Amino acid sequence: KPRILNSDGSSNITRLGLELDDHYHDLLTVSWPVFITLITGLYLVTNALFALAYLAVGDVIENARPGSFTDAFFFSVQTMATIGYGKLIPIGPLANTLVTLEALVGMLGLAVAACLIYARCTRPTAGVLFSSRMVISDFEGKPTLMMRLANLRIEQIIEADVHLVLVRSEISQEGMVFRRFHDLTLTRSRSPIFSLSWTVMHPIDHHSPIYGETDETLRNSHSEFLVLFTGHHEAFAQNVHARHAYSSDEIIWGGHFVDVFTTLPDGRRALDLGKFHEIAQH
Amino acid sequence: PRILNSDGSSNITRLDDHYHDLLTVSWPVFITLITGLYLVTNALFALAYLAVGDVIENARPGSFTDAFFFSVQTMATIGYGKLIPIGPLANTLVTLEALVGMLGLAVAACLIYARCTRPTAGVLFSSRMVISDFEGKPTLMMRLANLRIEQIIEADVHLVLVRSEISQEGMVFRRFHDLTLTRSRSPIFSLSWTVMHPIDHHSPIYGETDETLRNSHSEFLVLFTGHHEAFAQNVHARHAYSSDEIIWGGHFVDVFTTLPDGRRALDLGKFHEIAQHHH
Amino acid sequence: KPRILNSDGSSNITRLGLELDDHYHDLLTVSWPVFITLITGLYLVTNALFALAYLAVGDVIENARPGSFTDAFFFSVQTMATIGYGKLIPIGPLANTLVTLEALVGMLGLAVAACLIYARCTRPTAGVLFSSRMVISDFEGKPTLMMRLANLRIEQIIEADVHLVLVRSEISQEGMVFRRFHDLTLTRSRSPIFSLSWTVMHPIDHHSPIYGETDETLRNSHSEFLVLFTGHHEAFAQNVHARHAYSSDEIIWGGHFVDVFTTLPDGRRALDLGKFHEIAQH
Amino acid sequence: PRILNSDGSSNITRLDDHYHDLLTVSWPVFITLITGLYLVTNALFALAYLAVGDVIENARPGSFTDAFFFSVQTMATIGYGKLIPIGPLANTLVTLEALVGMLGLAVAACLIYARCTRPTAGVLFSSRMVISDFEGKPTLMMRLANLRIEQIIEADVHLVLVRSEISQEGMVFRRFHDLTLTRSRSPIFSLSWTVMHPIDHHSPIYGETDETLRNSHSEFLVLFTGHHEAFAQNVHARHAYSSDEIIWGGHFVDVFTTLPDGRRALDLGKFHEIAQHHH
Ligand SMILES: [K+]
Ligand SMILES: [K+]
Ligand SMILES: [K+]
Repeated sequence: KPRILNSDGSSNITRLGLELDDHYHDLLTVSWPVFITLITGLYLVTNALFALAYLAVGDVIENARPGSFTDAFFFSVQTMATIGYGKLIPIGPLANTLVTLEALVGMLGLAVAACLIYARCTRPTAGVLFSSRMVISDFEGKPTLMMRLANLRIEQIIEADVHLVLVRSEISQEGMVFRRFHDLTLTRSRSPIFSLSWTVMHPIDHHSPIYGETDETLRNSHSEFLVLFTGHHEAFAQNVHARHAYSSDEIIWGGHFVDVFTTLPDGRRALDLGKFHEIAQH
Repeated sequence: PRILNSDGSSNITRLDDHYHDLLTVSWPVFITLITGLYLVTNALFALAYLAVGDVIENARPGSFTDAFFFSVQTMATIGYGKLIPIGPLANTLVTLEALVGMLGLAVAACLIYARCTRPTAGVLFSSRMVISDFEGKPTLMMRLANLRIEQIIEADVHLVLVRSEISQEGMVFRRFHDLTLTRSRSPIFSLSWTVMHPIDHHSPIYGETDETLRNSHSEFLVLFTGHHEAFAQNVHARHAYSSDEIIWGGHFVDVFTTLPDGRRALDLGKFHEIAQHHH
Repeated sequence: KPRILNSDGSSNITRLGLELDDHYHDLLTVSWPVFITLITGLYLVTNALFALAYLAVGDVIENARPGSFTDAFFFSVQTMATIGYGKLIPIGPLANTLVTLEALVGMLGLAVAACLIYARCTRPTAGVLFSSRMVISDFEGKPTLMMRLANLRIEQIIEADVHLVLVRSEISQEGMVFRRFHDLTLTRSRSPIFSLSWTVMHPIDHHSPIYGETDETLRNSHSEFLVLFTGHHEAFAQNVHARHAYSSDEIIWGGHFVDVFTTLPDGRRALDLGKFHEIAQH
Repeated sequence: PRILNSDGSSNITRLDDHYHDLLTVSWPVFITLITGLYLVTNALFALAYLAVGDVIENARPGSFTDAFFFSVQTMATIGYGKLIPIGPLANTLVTLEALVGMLGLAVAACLIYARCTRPTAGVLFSSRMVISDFEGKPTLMMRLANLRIEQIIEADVHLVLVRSEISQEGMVFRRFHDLTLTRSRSPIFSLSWTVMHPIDHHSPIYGETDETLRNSHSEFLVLFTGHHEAFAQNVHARHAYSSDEIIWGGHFVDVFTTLPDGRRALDLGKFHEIAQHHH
């Protein structure tokens, strides 16, 4: 039984034409060492280009060796960074018109760097933990499939949403083995304030694709369970999310999630995450 | 005589707002405005020093050229040292010009940032819709795919039927009918997604045919939204179709093939292709 | 009949204790001339304070008249703005330790200014026009209350929401004249793409507080109709909104909104907003 | 033995993450980290010039003090002129130190901005709830008010009943019941808003009394959200109550009085006051 979705929810599927006009997407998605290099490489090339302009207009930099690329590059660097030490200064109106434009490039050039830097950083992780496996035990009468979610950080999550999806290959009346996504109704699909742990539950009633399906049936149909958390974290005043996927083998039947809440020796209620993935039997 | 273009924009010809206009203009036009505003502010500040003292050291007195380039180095905080202010009159404007170039840069980064953090959704739409039997019932279909490795969270498609009809009150107009999709929200959208509208009793296309849709100038509007993982931002895309854009009895070719190694790939070359009859 | 809500939707109601710890709210809400002044005044006071520190540590500025506040202020200004002309320079380690901290103040001080500037600006107006008055005419059988909304800008609005609310004073079983807000169901409460004009409609059926209420009844009960538009504008990639309120007198019965769409002499369909507030009779 | 505090935080004691930690720490601790990181970077760059050439002009050779203050003026782009680099070794680090202080400022503005654009909602909650007859039926009530002139758009209140109960499976736990308010969303919230929960057949408080709620350790959680006009940002507030926080048969005193001139005012001094019996 092949697995289509990874444990992180990513679809393990290649796409043709790996193969820049999507630059803004590329700039935000490349790694930080590559991003620092791109800004570094762009910075030296941009200073190397302005240097030639000072050399092409003639020796218009005092205290600069005529025709020396370094002094023009290091006057550009001192002009681009607005250091303006004082030894190397421009001469006449033409050099200053090249300096007044270079400073304009320095102002706008920094802002685009600040923009790219800012947008790359404000991507806060949700900081929520998923249960290693799913369990199906009776709850309030019906047999209920359930998985757990823990908030690792102290700050609470507002408007917490959970979306449990069963992805499974079925056959239609036409007669094709296509992949179909089923929404699994939950006892609770919205938690106003998510502080600690949230045990998501799917009652298996008349309205459930899992109804009447044994352990062998889920495995032989390549059944997988896609999970999506969404909320508004208080720590960032920003929206955060998390995804995860289970397979038919990762569900254990008759399992009972061990109580995460314990009682400390002192006499205060506490939360032990060491028993978050623990499961009991009945 | 089409009301909606294929991109979603309305065909109807429309017969200060500074903040909107700033982000509206193109990137070259935006770069020009900063330059002009930067030069004029430096030109005005040059006329300031010249029109109240003429204290710019190591510079031709009365020459605006030396004053503009001192104002530049002062607003651009270069401070070479050759051109230096003299007396309280120049030092007062130096303090003000500095306060100008600092607030002036912050507004520059503010406008630049707001213009680039408006990312495209990167979603491809089918060039046509198919009306065929899915599990017996005839269902109107159109599919979309993701053109980026990153996934879109909480993806919502909205399919709207735009057509011209006559009310009981005797006035003809154009109403927008919300089509009921089998799935209105996909929690994780990473590859391709086929959107289906079952044509049942409570369906505005129910009873219609190839001709009746065209005769009423029926048009179909699609709206996709979702939280893109690449940008940590809500992205959206739009598309529209007409009656002549539907191919009855069509089926979208399966875009999921298999590589020689054994890897499952997304064949987006067969995304717009549609075979008729049964397949 | 007194009016509680203004035409802009603002509640015309004073609140006690006009009467800073809510500074962040104050900084964003004060007017721009006041905001520029606050940053200006903070800038001079901050440069005047650093100047005294250079004077209190002793004459440690070359080419500066000893004990002169201006030269210390204008060295601070040249140090705060990082101009560094060259005549006025610090002397010894103590002056430079005061300069290395002043530059740190200049970096952080600019960012807070840039932050306040940015947050004050990214408040885009929705750019949507409301109909001057409401009309109640028959539509699809039932008598339907309706008002119009026009998109002034070219860019379309995504996920456009309209919330029509009837605010009215009623009496409960206890016997109190309180204000009550009624949600008026609409034929359409959501427009995926808002390009041009949107005619909101409230059918007056069995589920409507306006049902069985004449013109005289709405006026004698101080009835008002609060309207809220909400959407995601394409021009800003940001959420925009608008509010508005009508009164019982602003509704005209039997009115028929004149068609906003016309036909140009050329032969193309066009949209004339000159007849947006026009109303016909039947 | 209270599970939720009056602010909404859970009482349960909990038994790198750099980006979260940066915004988490207090404002004084945040200012310190920049200073330390700024000094150490200048100290490292000073050791750079000294450890490869010693070319800082007009400075005591081998003295770290003169090198730190040159590195500062170079990273802080002051460029007085007395201390100037000499040769390619210093000019190369000057170019790099400049690239550092420029990327270093941009991350500084990035972290500062993210920390202040997290505004408080500015919403006051009632210190207690009342269960009284509104239009006959007994309705649980709690009200909130806006402490700012600016209005909140699309305001949503969420009232949740937290209590400990036993399942049919014989295990005792704590379930969260969503209370059904008469109004879950207020489009425009500018003054005061009274939230009511009618106790009907489908109500978890139905049949309960003053004692049964306390005996089951019942607690009430409230969550307010909305789009504040002052910040153009979504603000939220939270609050919680216990069984002992309810006053049965109580009524909130009307907060809308009248001024001598004739103006209608919002009397927030009588916001928490509640009269019993009938009023
Ligand atoms: K500078
Ligand atoms: K400088
Ligand atoms: K200098």
